[PDB]
Formats: sequence, structure tokens, C-alpha cells
Amino acid sequence: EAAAPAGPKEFTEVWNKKAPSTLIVPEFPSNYTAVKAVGEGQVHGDAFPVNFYTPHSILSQAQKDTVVLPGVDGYFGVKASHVPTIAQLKPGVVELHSGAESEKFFVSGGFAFVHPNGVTDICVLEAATLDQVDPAAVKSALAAASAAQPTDEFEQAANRAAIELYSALESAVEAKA
Amino acid sequence: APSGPFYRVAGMSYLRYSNICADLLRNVLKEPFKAKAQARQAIHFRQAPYVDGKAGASKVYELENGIPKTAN
Amino acid sequence: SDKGLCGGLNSNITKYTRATLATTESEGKDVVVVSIGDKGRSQLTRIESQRYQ
Repeated sequence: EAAAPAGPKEFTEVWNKKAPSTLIVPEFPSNYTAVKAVGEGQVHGDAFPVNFYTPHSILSQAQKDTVVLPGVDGYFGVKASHVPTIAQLKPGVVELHSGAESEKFFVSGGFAFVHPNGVTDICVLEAATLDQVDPAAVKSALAAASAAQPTDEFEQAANRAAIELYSALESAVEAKA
Repeated sequence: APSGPFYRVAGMSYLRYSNICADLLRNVLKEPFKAKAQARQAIHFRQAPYVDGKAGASKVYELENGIPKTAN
Repeated sequence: SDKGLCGGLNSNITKYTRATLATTESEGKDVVVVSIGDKGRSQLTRIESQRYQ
């Protein structure tokens, strides 16, 4: 089951069997991360590290005691020593709470990882903050989407993805305080 | 044929599905912010299959409103 | 890169991609070679002509 122990330092010696020595051994994306997953610690009671990430921007690297993530089974909540969870997220609202104050982003859909050391890793593509959404185009966009019933499977996968992002955005723009 | 979610059983990848949900979320922002998110919406590159080491056809991408929603 | 006035960049990883494609295949594997940038195809068919696709 474990018949090939690969790794970054193990790529050093085999590449030192077959490459010219005037090139040094190339670096790896493992070398540029200081936080792993299996190693014990970094929960310290109340606040765990969260990492809300988009491809284009980093939106939080701070510490929260709770995150509310919109999973495909529904809005769950990550407390401090939460179970390790690789959770797919539907279009919904990520609520990062550190106390009374709340930063609530509506996300496009993308995974969230709770790790065996308590660190949460939200990984979405588009993060629309709830105060910058257009409330006049949420209802105009679902109308053509609910009537476009086409004959191809691709747009049927694309229309089903179309209304479910809009419909969870109506319910995320109305009852905000 | 396939087994998986509703995008996977229709011949659509995860990257094509999750960019579509990022495509449609960019459109429903404020125009102070929609024009900013319009910049990362444009796709301009060209790919070319190389069969022999020398030649092949080429396929240019010029889409400004996001990923192709159509079946490719 | 696309443009080629960079000075030891697009051939430096071509030295490294030939050092990796001499490291992995010692067992008869399949390899498809892809380059991004105009200076990648113009220096990968020099070394790897059949697995460039």
C-alpha cells in the first residue's frame, strides 16, 4: 500500500542520480508552506486559523472561533476542534465570526477544508461581499434562466447551475441587517 | 455513461462548472465592482495540438465575458 | 515566456524539464510535453520532439 515513499527530499536523491550537477535540485510548493495538516497544535482553545482564499485575492488569514460554511448538505458551522472535513460548498454565504462583528461573503461555490490540526481552508473562486451585490439583477437573471429549457445536456447542467446560484442570492440579500 | 454530480454526468468538468458559477456571480455586482471583476473575466490565449514535432492546427480564445458555456 | 528578450529564463527550465524527464522515466512511462509561451515550443522540440503534443 505504501510501496513508493515519494516526497520533496526524496526527489533530491534520485534527481542526483540522473541529472547534471550544475543544476541544483529544483524547489517544490511544499517548501513554501509553513503550516501542514497532520502536526499537532494551532487551535489553542477558542480561535483556530481560517484561510478564506480566492484565485485573485486573499480575503482572510486571521483567526476566528467559528466559521459558517454553505455546504452542499447545508450551512454547517466549524467550531474550534472540529472534525476533519473536506466539504464541497454550493453557492451560499460564508460567515466568518470572531465575536459580535460579522464579515459575510456570498461565494460562488468551492471547497472548504477542515484539517486534522484545526485549521480551516475556504477555497472559492468568486467571493461577492453582501454589500456590493446588485439587488436589481438577481431577479431579472433568474427569469430568463427558469424559462430557458433547452435540449442539450450541457446547458441543462449550466441552467441548473444558473438558477441555484441566483436563488441562494435572493435569500442572501433580503433579510440582512 | 459517467457517474458523478450533475455537471460531471453532462460532460462538464469541475473547472468549467465552478467558473460558470463565478461567471454569473460577477455579473450581479455593482458597476463600481462589476467593471473591476470584468478584468479577470477575459480569456485570451491560443492552443495548438502538435502531432509530429513540427506542425498542427491552432485554436484561438478571445472570450471577454467568461468561460465558454457551450458544449466543447 | 512569450517574448524572448528575458535572458536565461526560458532555457533555464528547459534545462530543468530535461533533468526531470531524465529522472521520472526509468521504467517505461508515457509522457506528454506541453509548453506555455512561444519560447517554450521553440526550445522543447529541440530536445523533446516526439512527446511534445
